[PDB]
Amino acid sequence: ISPIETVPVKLKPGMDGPKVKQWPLTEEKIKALVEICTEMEKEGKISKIGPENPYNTPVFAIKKKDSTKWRKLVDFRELNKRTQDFWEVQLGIPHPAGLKKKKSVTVLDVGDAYFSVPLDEDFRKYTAFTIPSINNETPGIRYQYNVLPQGWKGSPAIFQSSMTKILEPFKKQNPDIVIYQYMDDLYVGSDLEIGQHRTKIEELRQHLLRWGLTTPDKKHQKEPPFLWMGYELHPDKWTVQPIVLPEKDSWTVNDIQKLVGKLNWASQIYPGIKVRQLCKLLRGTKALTEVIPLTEEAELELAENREILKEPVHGVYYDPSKDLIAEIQKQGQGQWTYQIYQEPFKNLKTGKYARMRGAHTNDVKQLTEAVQKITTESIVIWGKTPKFKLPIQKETWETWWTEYWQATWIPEWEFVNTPPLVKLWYQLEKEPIVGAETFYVDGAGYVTNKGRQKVVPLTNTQKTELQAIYLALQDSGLEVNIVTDSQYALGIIQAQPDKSESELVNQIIEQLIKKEKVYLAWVPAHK
Amino acid sequence: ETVPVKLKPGMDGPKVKQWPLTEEKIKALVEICTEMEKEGKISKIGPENPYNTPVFAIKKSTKWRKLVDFRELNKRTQDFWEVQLGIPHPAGLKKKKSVTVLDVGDAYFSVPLDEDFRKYTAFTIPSINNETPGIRYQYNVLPQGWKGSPAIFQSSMTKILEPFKKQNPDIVIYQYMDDLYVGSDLEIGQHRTKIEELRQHLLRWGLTELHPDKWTVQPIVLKDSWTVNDIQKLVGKLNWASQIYPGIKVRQLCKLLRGTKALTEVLTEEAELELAENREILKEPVHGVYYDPSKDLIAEIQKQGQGQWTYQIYQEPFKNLKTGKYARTNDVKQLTEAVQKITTESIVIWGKTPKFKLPIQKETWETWWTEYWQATWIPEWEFVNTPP
Ligand SMILES: N#Cc1ccc2c(Oc3ccccc3OCCn3ccc(=S)[nH]c3=O)cccc2c1
Repeated sequence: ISPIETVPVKLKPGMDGPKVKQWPLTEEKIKALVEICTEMEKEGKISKIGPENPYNTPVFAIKKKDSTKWRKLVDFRELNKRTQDFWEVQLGIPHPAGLKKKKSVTVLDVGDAYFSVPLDEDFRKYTAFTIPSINNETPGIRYQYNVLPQGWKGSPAIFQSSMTKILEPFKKQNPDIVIYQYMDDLYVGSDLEIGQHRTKIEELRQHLLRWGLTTPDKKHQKEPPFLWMGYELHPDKWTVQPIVLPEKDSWTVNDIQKLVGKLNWASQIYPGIKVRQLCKLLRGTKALTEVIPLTEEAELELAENREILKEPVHGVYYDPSKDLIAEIQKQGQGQWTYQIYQEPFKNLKTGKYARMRGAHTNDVKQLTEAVQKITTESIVIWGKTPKFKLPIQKETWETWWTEYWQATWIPEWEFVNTPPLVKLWYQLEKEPIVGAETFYVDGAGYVTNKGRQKVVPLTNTQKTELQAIYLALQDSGLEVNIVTDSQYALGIIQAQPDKSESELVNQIIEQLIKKEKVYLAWVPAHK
Repeated sequence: ETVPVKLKPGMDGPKVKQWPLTEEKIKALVEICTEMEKEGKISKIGPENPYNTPVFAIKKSTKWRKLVDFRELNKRTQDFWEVQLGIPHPAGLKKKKSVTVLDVGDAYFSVPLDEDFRKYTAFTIPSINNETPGIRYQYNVLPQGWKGSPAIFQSSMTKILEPFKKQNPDIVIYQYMDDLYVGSDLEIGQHRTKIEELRQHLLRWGLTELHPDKWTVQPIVLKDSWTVNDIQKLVGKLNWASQIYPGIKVRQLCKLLRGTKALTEVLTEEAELELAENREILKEPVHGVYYDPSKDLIAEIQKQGQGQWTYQIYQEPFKNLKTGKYARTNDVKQLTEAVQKITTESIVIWGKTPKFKLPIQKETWETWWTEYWQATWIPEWEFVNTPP
């Protein structure tokens, strides 16, 4: 408390301190509030202030959780708005996969920490609250916060900085002990045997006590397994908390949102979770009371998902010496399940790469994006890119890489043999074919060097051109050379979408999946 | 004595977020920053300072170095500085025979910095798996890579380079963001000797090879077989270049196509003078393009494949100021080296460093530019690409 230094805090430039009027309260509320405030003043958390200070933040009395007693909550929206923006506390929880196995791990939750770390003298004035007096006889009793208030914008950042400053000398003196910190709690882990570990944790508690932060007793400390942010941290395995899917017959939009969230959360350890059809249902904006029927495809998806969730799965903590290995599998169209395992059949983390909504791309391009996403998440969690294992053949990758127009790279990878195998369905040639029927199209007919012609009744109202490009394929034969008036059709065909999202692309692909040589060129519109 | 440094009126400082980095890079950054703090160049900051600026570690040599991405703070200050304190650009550097970049980034680690401006230069070293909050820092000495550093150190640089420039009037020296450009029309060996002399000069005063003449604009070329496909290709390219050059017309060649025909054929109507003459209309470089001092340079990189990359620097579209063809290893590496060469040529020709329309995708460049970067400056690249 006393040794903990004060961080300079000031209001935003050009803004005055909060000034709010307190509304009258009930007689039991005011008596409970004055009792609690007097107890705090005895403890020194708050100090009475004179009438010269015009800053006031309203107070509200709420029944304590499962308690008839009326705890005190002070609103801080105004002062939060009028405060210098502090550095945000890190919003990403540590992933249990990146943790390294240690012989003993203890959970130390610092008690009443925001009331232990003090506050700046200049800023103490604005954090003033008034406890009203009945019958309007007196203005009331005023108080101010000598210590970090709760609900304030800067409480997490200031407390985190103070905790780091306090813990630094202990980390310097003992380097083996690793101390994670998330929210208030301190998570301590050492490779020492339990006999020395209990002594070291007692030493840490004494250090925090001499710096004024209370810690739980030895008996009260939790014992494994630990439940933390939906993760069940066993000694040698980590699993997600038991996930039960709703059996509700009629699903509302909010129910679908919860189901998709639970399935996505379960995907991190459970392999083979598919949520794409449910997300397709969810894309239509609707009221939370709106009831959307379950398509047969979505019902199949939910059936296979609930079948997958029936089995239990576990993950394994990271061991630094061995190298990470990541494997991608294409479960279906637009779904790619990726697994990250140091050793075979011991998965650190499973996941899925959902296809971009409303995007049709070549499966090799989707594979490249999945590889990039794996690289990013691996960097964030472990700090090293994995050695990938991908379905695509090296020759197919080289062909698409050299022909494609962007810059695409993939880290070190090898070829694992498994169905399905991702390959370019049609390799358009970039040179013409002699002795083949030269072919002209227009948005739809076939105008030919042989002399055949045709006409399509264009709707009075470009698809007919795509129809013509399709109509070109079946009319010509095995060896075809076509030219196109518009660049759009050439771009669509050159992107080589094996996605087969639309019916016209479907028929084009079905036609040219067997044609041995099809060369398309673009000839400008002739004036 | 500290000089007053002020942000442009009504603008807040940097608040950008750090992109997560590899464990080896984090370790190298931590050790470098700890050593610098012990020397006194950087000092710790608490949570009262929201401002942030990314940190990346590059390797130039087995010693890691730190590149601090000061693009936003530069946007907010160098504009204020350029009018207040500027660096002129010698026009003779482009005509010099040999030009050398000698890094003088160690000067700015001595002279102090304004107390009020110290807070806007804050950087964090990230941690793996969110184990601990990053060790935040601030710069107490002049930053490296911030365009106000040469402006502040200009007086010292002039007083340190005056004797050498007086001794050698032919040498042209120009400074841009921790880089000194030394140009000499002398032969290459004499240039090496002069650069060694300048390095010894700087070292004794407590201060610690591209060829511009060879560069020239790229010619553009535009059918004895008269293959109908080649005639279609020529009419397409001529219709494309119609915007760039007003002279070229493809009407007669269009008549040569004459509609429906078979693809492979062996024919010239009114001869083919048009092909030759339009080749002439192209051989002469574009006319009517002049540098505009108050506009941004944007460079488009186009991937022609086969280890080839064509770039076009242009103030206004369809009026190129310079066209080239870089010829080269992964595609990300090729793009990195292409960007570096393009902007170094831009620096030696005109003052500015171009904005880039990179062909690569956003997250891939974000992930893989740091490994292959080897230059102190950082251009304002645009990840998104226009399909070429
Ligand atoms: N509730 C809660 C809770 C408890 C401990 C956590 C945690 O502990 C470590 C702390 C420091 C180093 C390694 C750690 O963990 C290694 C792996 N590990 C994990 C568990 C067990 S019982 N044993 C073991 O070795 C790190 C992060 C979050 C934590 C949350």
